[PDB]
Amino acid sequence: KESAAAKFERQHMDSGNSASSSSNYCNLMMCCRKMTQGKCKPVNTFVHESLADVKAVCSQKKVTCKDGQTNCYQSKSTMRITDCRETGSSKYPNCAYKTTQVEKHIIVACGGKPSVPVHFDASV
Amino acid sequence: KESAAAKFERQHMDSGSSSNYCNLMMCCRKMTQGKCKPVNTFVHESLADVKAVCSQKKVTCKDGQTNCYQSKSTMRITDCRETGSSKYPNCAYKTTQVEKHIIVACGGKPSVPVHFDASV
Repeated sequence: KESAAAKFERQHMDSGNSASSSSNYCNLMMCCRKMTQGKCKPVNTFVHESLADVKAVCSQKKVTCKDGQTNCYQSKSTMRITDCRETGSSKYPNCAYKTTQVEKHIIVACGGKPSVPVHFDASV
Repeated sequence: KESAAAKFERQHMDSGSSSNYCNLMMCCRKMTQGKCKPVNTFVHESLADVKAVCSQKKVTCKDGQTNCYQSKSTMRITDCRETGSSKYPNCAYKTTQVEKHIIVACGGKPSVPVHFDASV
């Protein structure tokens, strides 16, 4: 049972986050996308291109995954992505991340039928 | 079960700013599950300052209860309101940052904020 006091803090308190969206993007997104539950996911990449363009990567340059598997593909062009990396002061449940925006080629593993992205491998 | 494709979308896709704050925070703080919460307010002062309000100006709550207190000074808050085109599960909010007095209900022992009544 969530106590009234705990409920109040969850619904109405935001003292920790900086008012700059440029800086708090990862903190908020990592939390919204459930990657801070139980443990703070160390690193994560978000892609800002269209879903169609990311799915199109599955029929582009074939490359070997970092884990030795062979269903990885590299994007023909760079894509706008955001790197979220856990900071030194991060400590679950207080997960903290540094947000970094860059434009790189991405490598994703594809699977299923039709073949779609199922794993983000890397950015080059 | 979440499919592999759905998992990729949840963990890595964000197709297409501070005006996006409410959309993300409301999601993060789990207030967009089951239905979209129409309105919500986030306080950006330290927890210690908000708790202190419980021993400041005593007022009547909007619902008629009498355990409400108002902050002696303004506080930085963010107002979140469903936009004209919000519709669960696709909740959408308008972010508005302002400085206003807050009114909260206090309860429990020690007496702490347990409900956000309004801002003025």
